[PDB]
Amino acid sequence: GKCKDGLGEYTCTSLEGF
Amino acid sequence: KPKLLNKFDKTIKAELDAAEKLRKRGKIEEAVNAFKELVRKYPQSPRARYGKAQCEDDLAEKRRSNEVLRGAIETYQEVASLPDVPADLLKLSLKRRSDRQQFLGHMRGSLLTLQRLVQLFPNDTSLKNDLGVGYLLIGDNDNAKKVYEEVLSVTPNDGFAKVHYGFILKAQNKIAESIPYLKEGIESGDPGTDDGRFYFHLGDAMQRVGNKEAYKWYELGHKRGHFASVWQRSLYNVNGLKAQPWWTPKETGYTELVKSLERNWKLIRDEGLAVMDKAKGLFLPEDENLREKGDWSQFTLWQQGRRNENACKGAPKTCTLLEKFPETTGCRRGQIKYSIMHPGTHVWPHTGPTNCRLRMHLGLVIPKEGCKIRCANETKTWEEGKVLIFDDSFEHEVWQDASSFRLIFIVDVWHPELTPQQRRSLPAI
Ligand SMILES: CC(C)(NC(=O)C(=O)O)C(=O)O
Ligand SMILES: [Br-]
Ligand SMILES: [Mn+2]
Repeated sequence: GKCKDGLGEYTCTSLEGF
Repeated sequence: KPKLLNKFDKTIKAELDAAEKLRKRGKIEEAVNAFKELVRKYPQSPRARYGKAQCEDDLAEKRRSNEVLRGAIETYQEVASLPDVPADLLKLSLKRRSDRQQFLGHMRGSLLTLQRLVQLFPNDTSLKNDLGVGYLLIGDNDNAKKVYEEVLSVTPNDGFAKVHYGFILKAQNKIAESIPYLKEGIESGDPGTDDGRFYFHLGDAMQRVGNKEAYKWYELGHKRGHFASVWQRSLYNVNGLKAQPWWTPKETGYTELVKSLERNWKLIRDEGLAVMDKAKGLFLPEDENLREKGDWSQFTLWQQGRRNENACKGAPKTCTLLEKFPETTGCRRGQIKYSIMHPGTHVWPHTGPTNCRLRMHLGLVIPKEGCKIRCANETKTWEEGKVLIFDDSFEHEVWQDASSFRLIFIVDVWHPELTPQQRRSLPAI
């Protein structure tokens, strides 16, 4: 699930590291 | 406070403290191998193993390596392998394991770490909270919900669980039911409840139901640093980028693009029209719950900066024309897409995730009347073959009351003041 036009998901980025 | 020394670890308090010191003074490499010595000579010591893990963690910070952290995570599990681990040390070691599995982006695993933490500590409510979180990171909203239902089942004035229960209800379109949980959670003022998401979505819920001090909430979030302003409510921001609802082609410097869109707009239109006549499934309805009523669908060519090759099959000349403008095709914080909106449609006031992008709309098929978009306080109109621009990080609302369809083409661009470094680096959205 992604944030395209709004902010529905709990987190809109998917962290991967440093 | 915490008691991290079992019976046998106390008889070697000195050694462990010596090595802890080395680590705590900054000598990481010294401490790493001292704890290794402890661990071979004392291969069941839970403190020595926590020592090894903690200094692997500090060294991932030292080097900024995620190798390192990969290793500290198995060592944090190691500590829970051992016999007679004091519960305090147990809780800490596995919590850290989960937290750094999220810092690295491994959510499926963090989920099992946290499930095991809740098994081992069935009366800690914070663990059940942190588990509801781990469920939300993977998008498993049903199970998160249950977790927060248990939590509230047994500590109903827990504000963390309230706000997260609210956020869940809202995301399911339970707008009313979500309002009291969001509000109570926030004012509870507990740890975890001062978060922009909860302000953002409580306000949206009110605007939807017709309650007026939604704006209440928006300005308080402004007070507490979440929102750049009351109208501009994005949350994945780069502070100090010029913020204004409406820009002109000149103001963005992307003028070659605007020109290539306006000059070639009939090509773009006609490819969309073909996709609507012979390939209408490529147009997919909006699944972000932004509509009061109506029919709205989107045919997406670029998302997060990756071209959709099957998608460009149906708009090849358009995709080919855009390839020559990386300021949109590599906007990993935006998209390029056809957007069809039919009559009877109202889009709730809302806000995009990010002030990192500007949004360009090229009029393809625009009726004489019916079709309008407010951003901030200024309401505007599309025009066939022309481009509008705005910061969808601001509040904006749309209506479609015409007697036939309305096709526009959306092209997102990096905000102009953003470095090539910021452009290559920012995590995609
Ligand atoms: C005009 C509308 C709903 N677009 C937005 O709201 C946006 O781009 O953020 C659209 O029809 O596509
Ligand atoms: Br031992
Ligand atoms: Mn919008």
